[PDB]
Amino acid sequence: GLPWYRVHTVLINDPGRLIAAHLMHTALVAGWAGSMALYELATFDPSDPVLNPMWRQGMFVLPFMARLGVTGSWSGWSITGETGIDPGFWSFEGVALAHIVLSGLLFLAACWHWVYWDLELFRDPRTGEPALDLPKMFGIHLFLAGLLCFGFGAFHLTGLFGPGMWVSDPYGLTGSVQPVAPEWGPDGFNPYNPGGVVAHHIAAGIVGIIAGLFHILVRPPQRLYKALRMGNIETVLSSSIAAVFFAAFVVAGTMWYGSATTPIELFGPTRYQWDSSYFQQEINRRVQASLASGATLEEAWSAIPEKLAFYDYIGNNPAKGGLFRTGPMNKGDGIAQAWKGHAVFRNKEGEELFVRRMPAFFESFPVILTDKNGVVKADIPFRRAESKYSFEQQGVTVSFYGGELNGQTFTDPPTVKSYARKAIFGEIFEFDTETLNSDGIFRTSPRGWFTFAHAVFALLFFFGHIWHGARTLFRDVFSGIDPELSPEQVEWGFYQKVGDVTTRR
Amino acid sequence: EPNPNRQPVELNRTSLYLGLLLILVLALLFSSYFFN
Amino acid sequence: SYPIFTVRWVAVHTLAVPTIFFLGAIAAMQFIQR
Amino acid sequence: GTTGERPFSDIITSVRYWVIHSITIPALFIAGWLFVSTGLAYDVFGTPRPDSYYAQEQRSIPLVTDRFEAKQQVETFLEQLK
Amino acid sequence: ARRTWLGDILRPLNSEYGKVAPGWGTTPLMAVFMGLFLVFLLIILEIYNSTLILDGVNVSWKA
Amino acid sequence: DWRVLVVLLPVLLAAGWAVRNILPYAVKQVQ
Amino acid sequence: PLGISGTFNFMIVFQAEHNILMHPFHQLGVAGVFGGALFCAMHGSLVTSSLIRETTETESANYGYKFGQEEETYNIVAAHGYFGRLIFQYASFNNSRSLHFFLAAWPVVGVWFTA
Amino acid sequence: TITPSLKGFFIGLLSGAVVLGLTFAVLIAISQIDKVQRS
Amino acid sequence: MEVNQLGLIATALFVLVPSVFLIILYVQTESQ
Amino acid sequence: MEVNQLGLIATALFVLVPSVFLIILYVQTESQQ
Amino acid sequence: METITYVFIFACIIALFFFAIFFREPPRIT
Amino acid sequence: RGWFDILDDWLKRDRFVFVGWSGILLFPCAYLALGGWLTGTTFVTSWYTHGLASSYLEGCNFLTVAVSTPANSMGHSLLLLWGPEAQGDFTRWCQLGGLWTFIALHGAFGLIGFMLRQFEIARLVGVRPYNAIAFSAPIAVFVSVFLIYPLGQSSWFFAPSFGVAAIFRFLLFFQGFHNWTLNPFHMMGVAGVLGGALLCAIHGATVENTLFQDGEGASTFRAFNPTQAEETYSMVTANRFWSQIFGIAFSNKRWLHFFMLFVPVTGLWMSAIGVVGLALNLRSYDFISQEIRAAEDPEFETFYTKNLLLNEGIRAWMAPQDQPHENFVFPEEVLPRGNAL
Amino acid sequence: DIDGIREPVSGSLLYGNNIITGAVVPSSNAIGLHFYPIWEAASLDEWLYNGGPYQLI
Ligand code: CLA
Ligand code: CLA
Ligand code: CLA
Ligand code: CLA
Ligand code: CLA
Ligand SMILES: CC1=C(/C=C/C(C)=C/C=C/C(C)=C/C=C/C=C(C)/C=C/C=C(C)/C=C/C2=C(C)CCCC2(C)C)C(C)(C)CCC1
Ligand SMILES: CC1=C(/C=C/C(C)=C/C=C/C(C)=C/C=C/C=C(C)/C=C/C=C(C)/C=C/C2=C(C)CCCC2(C)C)C(C)(C)CCC1
Ligand SMILES: CCCCCCCCCCCCCCCCCC(=O)O
Ligand SMILES: CCCCCCCCCCCCCCCCCC(=O)O
Ligand SMILES: [Fe+2]
Repeated sequence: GLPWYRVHTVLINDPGRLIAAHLMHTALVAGWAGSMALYELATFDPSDPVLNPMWRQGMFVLPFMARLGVTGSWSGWSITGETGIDPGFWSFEGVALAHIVLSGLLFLAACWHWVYWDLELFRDPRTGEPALDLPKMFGIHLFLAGLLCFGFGAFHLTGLFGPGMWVSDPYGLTGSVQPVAPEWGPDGFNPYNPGGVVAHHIAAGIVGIIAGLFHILVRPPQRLYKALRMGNIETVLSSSIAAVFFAAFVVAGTMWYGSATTPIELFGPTRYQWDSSYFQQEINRRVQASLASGATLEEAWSAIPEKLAFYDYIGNNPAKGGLFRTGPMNKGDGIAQAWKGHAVFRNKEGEELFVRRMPAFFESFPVILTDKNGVVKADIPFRRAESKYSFEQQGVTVSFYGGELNGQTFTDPPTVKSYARKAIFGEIFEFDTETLNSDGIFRTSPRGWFTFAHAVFALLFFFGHIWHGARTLFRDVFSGIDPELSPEQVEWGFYQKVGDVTTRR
Repeated sequence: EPNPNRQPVELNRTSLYLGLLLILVLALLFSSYFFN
Repeated sequence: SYPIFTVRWVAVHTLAVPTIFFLGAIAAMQFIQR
Repeated sequence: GTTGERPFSDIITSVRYWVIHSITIPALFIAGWLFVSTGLAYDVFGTPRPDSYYAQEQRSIPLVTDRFEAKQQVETFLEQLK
Repeated sequence: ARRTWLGDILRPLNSEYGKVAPGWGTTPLMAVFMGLFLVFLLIILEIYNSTLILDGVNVSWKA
Repeated sequence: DWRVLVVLLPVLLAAGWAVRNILPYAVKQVQ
Repeated sequence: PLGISGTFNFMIVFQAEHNILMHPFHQLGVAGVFGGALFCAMHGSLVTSSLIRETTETESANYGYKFGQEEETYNIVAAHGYFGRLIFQYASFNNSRSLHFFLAAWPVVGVWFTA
Repeated sequence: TITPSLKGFFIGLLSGAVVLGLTFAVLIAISQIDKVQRS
Repeated sequence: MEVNQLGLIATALFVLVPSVFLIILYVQTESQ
Repeated sequence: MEVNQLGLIATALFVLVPSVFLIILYVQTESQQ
Repeated sequence: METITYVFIFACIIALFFFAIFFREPPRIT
Repeated sequence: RGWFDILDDWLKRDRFVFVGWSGILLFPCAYLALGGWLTGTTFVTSWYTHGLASSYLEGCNFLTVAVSTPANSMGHSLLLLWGPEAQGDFTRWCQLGGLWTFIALHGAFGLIGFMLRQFEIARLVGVRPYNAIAFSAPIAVFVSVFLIYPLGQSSWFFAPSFGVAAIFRFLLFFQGFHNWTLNPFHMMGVAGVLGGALLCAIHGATVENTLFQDGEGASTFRAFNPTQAEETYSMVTANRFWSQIFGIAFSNKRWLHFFMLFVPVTGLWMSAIGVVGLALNLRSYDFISQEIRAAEDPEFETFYTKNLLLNEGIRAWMAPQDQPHENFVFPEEVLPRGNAL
Repeated sequence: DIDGIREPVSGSLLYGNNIITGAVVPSSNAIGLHFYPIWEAASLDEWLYNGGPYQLI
């Protein structure tokens, strides 16, 4: 009978049961979304959006509800910290319940369409055979996609009739859902301009409405119809897969690099913010300004928001994880409790020293301190017998400004060393390692896991495009080549054009 | 009014052996990483 | 009665004439002293 | 079969072939030799001569460190060799 | 086969199986739009790549 | 540049030499 | 060592003390096994590409071959006609015995050099 | 407002068009002269 | 050794679920 | 709640092993008919 | 538990070897 | 008979080197990738991007020449010749790494054209396109290693450079930084490549040693006619031999040759997936249970802990020279070293 | 004690290994190329410590 890898081909000439199979898949996907959200709701801790945001907690679908405006729970908390809010039906719980109900209704529709497969709508009036007019279906479905895309941009994103979308400042400190006006200028194409997302959907939606109308009304030319086997539904599978892996590579890209649609308060920082010391420069800028206004070192560093220091820490860098280090980031370094303050290192000569930071490539990294000029002035040596730069020799001390340790100074070498070992990770934080039995090993964030899964799925779907693209164009020889194939066709010299039997001699 | 498109499926004994071998060897490979 | 200029002719010469030029360049390099 | 071109064994044993390529091959070889001996290849590609890797008393490498100022950086390294 | 009220209403939308415009039809017009789209995707990519830099377009989180 | 013409000189010679030795048989290549 | 990670330790220490990557016999061993995998795929795909139609599309094409049958199940002239055009006509085998001897010789000689 | 890189973008766009245009010009011409015979 | 506790069930189902699938297909092939 | 961890594997196999047995027997019955 | 799991899987494979060899579908000249 | 059909006739003429529509993409890009590599390894330096010599002109040999990746300060720039970094200056383009993206991008499109060629030729000749399908694994490998991997890292600097010894450096980097030998996707890739070499050698040897005597000469190659209908070796005797030598044997000639396609193709695909992981540093670097025990128990040692100590040596001893843009200054006293060495 | 420096390397599943890290460990460097059958050991315990099984295998 059929090989195990071909069981689903019985749907190829059965549009009714193909719809049933497609309904069942949709019911399965919507059920997953509902289930996933309920599981995240049962485990999410909303009590600290500063040091314990969703992306430290392994939340995966929670940020996608929050991105488009679902921000609060029926139990009265919102992910922006406000207590005593009333979100109405469209809470996290309401969204989940809505997907569960949707799943069960699609399940019943699937049953009906599987039993009543022999609908006259699916049979060609001329020939009585099952037939689908795929050029016209594409026109209908394209028209609908355009309407939905326009409507989503014109109403939901603008706030004309809808909540808007997540927007934030450049350092992810003050995000919230806000209506967004379209940016129609050249900056609309800047992936970091959220106005471009609105304009895109308005414009593209209209183009889709128009193209949809064209494809409902104008038949494909005979040349293109034959070239692309438009009477064979597998040609659609082949091009649909191609479009889908194209989309998958794009979302993997924008998740890894960042854009207005992948904000850092929902998915965590990018690795490039660590590479360019993006948060550290902004922190330094604010410290400089306060010292200008005649603030003390203690006052200037105390003015730094804990949320901003927390971004300047390599444990939030998504390129620090491992493929089999599972779970939330809190399972690794622990649940962050407080900023300890900014550590300043000085040698016996009073000169300020700076710990060289760990680059994301390195699982481990030595502890090296340089001066403003980059001259090495202290380190923790491996071989002790000929060391010149040890902390004991150089009289290294550490003082904290801001945070919990504000105004403290440690001079004993063991303590100064353990703080220097943390400063290679950036700002130093207090962590609760007990609650989750954390093991001390960095994990990646949802941005990392999203990017990995979608880059991998995209690559596999390329193979699916190639496979179904070949079965479309080579359907005539799928079961083998012609048993009476002539050597004249395949040997050289007989035909002036390869394959064309009319070009003899 | 039965559906004309139904087909029997087959798996011969050799394919069972090959398939069982694939699964067991894949389990033997990844189990260390699952336990971590 | 064979053609002298064919697609084949262009193909073999697109490779061959740069190759000999490069061999001469590399040969001369064996005499560069520092 | 044959797709219509002259056989290769035919061409290379032919006198007309060697007449033509007794000149072209050595000429191309000489042109390449000259390309390096005139020093031209250094200037086309920007490859350091043995004396222009470092300035006389410097031990650091002229690494480009800016994306858009890059061409500018290389030219400044080059003028410090004078 | 089986007739339904909904089937009858939708029936015209699934009735022109295999009907084609003669010859090349709108193929030249499609090629124009494809070429336009190519150039437009090129601009989007090169902006994101910082290979094409436009006044007032600062491809950075600071935006 | 004087280095550009010395490098090209044997190439131009080798090109003109082959064209003069095949010109009858190439002109005969017709249509 | 007789272990998975032990093999890796052996390989790393070997590179340290012999620079095996820069040794031409190992470079020949890599051509041997890369080449063998390449030619394994080539030969598999070319014979598979020219199987003679013997089955319908609801059955495995493998049922087109019966254990012990006298005739071949693929058209080597078709495979040569495809592969000769993919490269050029003489880069392709038309002698099955020459082709299969090549399949044996390349990885075997390669792995002799790496051993 | 044309930037230096926008001018570079157009340079490469027109460079691409010429290279592609010359290619299909040569090939169409050759295809017209050296035709295939059908009896 | 302090291993991941869910690794046992993950390994167990990794084996059982695809294995049972094959066995089901094979036994029904034999009985027809 | 501090539940017995093996309770999960015990439960899963308790469901899976006899259920799979029945499914095997049923499907090969159907392909006889 | 992990030691038992590794050995269990290994032992199933050896059992599969036995059936694959001694209880194969016999190749028949057909 | 429009101009399109006339162009189609000439493109598909049976000539010594078949062209086709796919030839329009394949030949320009393949020739320029090839020629770009030869040009760079002969004449072009890596001094300004890497601090390295890399051409014959500088005194390198075939093993040490490379077209090296651009500097890390270029990020993922396309490095167009007319783009904002080189600004049309060919000499500066070469010095900044432009030949690397030049080879990598023309090479990607050349690979596309080669696969389209396999489809085109298979369709004209009337054979199934399984060979085009097999070629997706080299494409998977090329895209994952040369494009996806550096796109997830900081810049093109960290992609493989195009050279023999440069690729060896890549190998060792992946051991010391990614612990890539421990990765099960690479382990499946290894199995597929060595298993493909195994299948290649065992199948060729089996056929050569179960041949029928179809001639009288001692060289057996002449006793084969490509148009003969009959098998040239004995499947029945081959099967009995391996059944009694090894326990099992192939009995289906079609399954055998499909298996030879499947094994190495699947192997390369699996290894590609593991490299996509490494783009994000999602390594299989450690075993957590081993680290917890080792940290508490100074007498616990396995080949896993021994290999990490090696990785730590690779990283610290090779990083300052391998990533010169970082300006790593590691004093001698911090370099990890065992006794005496 | 693979390296003959009294630093035993654990290779077996029961002593904390998994499939990927486990190994039969080569025999002691103190033995060099000397033949070390079971019957040259004073006891099985000695033979195990010094890597006897590797030679036998
Ligand atoms: C004023 C009108 C307007 C405005 C302001 C926008 C604004 C935008 N559009 Mg939209 N667009 C419009 C009209 C408009 N659009 C119209 C009328 C259409 C036609 C219907 C489109 C069609 C369109 C498409 C098809 C896409 C956009 C995208 C975008 C975004 C670009 C920024 C970005 O993240 O790119 C990021 C995307 C790119 C830089 C391009 C990716 C190209 C890569 C190189 C392809 C690689 C393919 C290859 C197989 C993969 C190889 C893998 C290997 C290299 C790793 C932005 C929101 C892009 C988007 O949504 O991005 C999130 C996008 O893909 N637009
Ligand atoms: C009935 C309508 C409806 C509504 C309002 C929602 C709303 C929501 N869903 Mg649910 N969903 C629905 C139906 C719905 N869903 C159905 C039917 C399914 C089953 C398939 C799901 C399955 C599902 C999953 C699996 C998940 C959600 C999630 C979500 C949330 C985020 C949505 C998001 O980011 O989308 C993003 C959507 C897109 C980016 C659309 C992609 C558009 C591409 C570009 C298509 C391009 C092709 C097109 C033809 C081109 C046109 C060309 C142009 C010119 C017009 C949000 C609360 C997420 C969540 O939080 O779950 C808890 C989530 O993970 N949904
Ligand atoms: C797009 C898919 C996607 C992504 C990106 C995420 C991402 C995330 N999830 Mg979610 N999840 C998903 C789908 C996804 N999930 C689905 C479909 C389910 C239903 C099962 C869940 C159920 C779920 C739970 C129950 C939990 C998460 C959690 C998490 C987080 C940690 C994940 C982790 O540790 O990974 C571990 C990943 C791996 C170890 C990778 C495994 C891949 C192996 C190697 C299999 C492939 C081998 C294969 C057999 C090869 C065969 C080869 C053959 C051809 C020969 C992270 C934010 C956790 C969290 O923190 O929640 C709060 C959590 O507890 N998720
Ligand atoms: C929209 C996506 C899509 C759709 C609708 C199809 C549909 C089809 N495929 Mg294609 N295919 C796709 C994507 C898709 N494919 C991709 C991405 C790949 C590359 C990996 C392939 C590779 C492929 C091959 C190589 C073959 C097909 C075949 C088939 C046909 C029979 C499938 C069957 O019976 O499976 C039955 C499958 C099973 C009984 C079990 C498969 C279990 C898999 C291996 C793991 C379990 C997955 C799990 C549920 C996770 C869900 C996936 C989700 C996360 C994305 C059918 C028309 C076959 C064909 O052409 O027949 C003529 C065939 O030979 N497909
Ligand atoms: C198959 C041919 C081919 C292909 C695919 C490529 C591809 C590429 N080359 Mg290469 N190149 C080629 C041949 C080719 N080249 C040849 C023959 C030469 C020798 C002169 C070169 C010399 C060369 C150099 C020196 C460089 C490249 C570069 C590049 C890259 C950037 C190109 C770019 O941005 O184009 C932009 C141009 C276009 C996309 C063409 C646009 C086409 C028109 C304008 C569309 C207009 C629409 C119109 C209305 C529709 C009409 C419809 C019709 C029916 C009439 C890219 C990877 C660059 C590179 O590698 O950088 C790292 C680079 O520096 N190429
Ligand atoms: C009937 C009904 C109802 C109900 C409903 C329900 C109850 C539903 C549910 C549903 C659900 C509850 C569903 C779910 C689903 C799920 C899913 C679908 C899953 C999937 C998964 C997967 C697929 C996975 C995979 C994987 C793994 C495992 C590992 C890793 C990798 C991956 C991810 C691939 C109501 C009352 C409403 C109405 C009326 C009727
Ligand atoms: C990049 C570029 C380009 C292109 C270029 C080209 C196209 C080039 C070519 C080039 C070439 C094309 C070259 C070649 C060379 C070659 C050579 C250099 C060879 C050598 C060889 C040898 C040495 C061999 C020998 C041997 C051995 C070793 C062993 C065995 C035996 C024999 C004899 C085989 C252009 C213009 C667009 C502009 C832009 C840039
Ligand atoms: C109860 C408090 C909030 C008020 C409810 C708002 C009304 C519900 C709006 C939900 C969004 C629906 C638009 C999604 C697309 C609709 C068309 C469709 O796809 O079927
Ligand atoms: C600011 C820029 C200054 C301009 C300097 C001139 C550089 C232009 C050289 C471009 C040569 C053609 C390369 C691209 C042609 C191929 C593109 C394609 O075929 O798709
Ligand atoms: Fe064979």
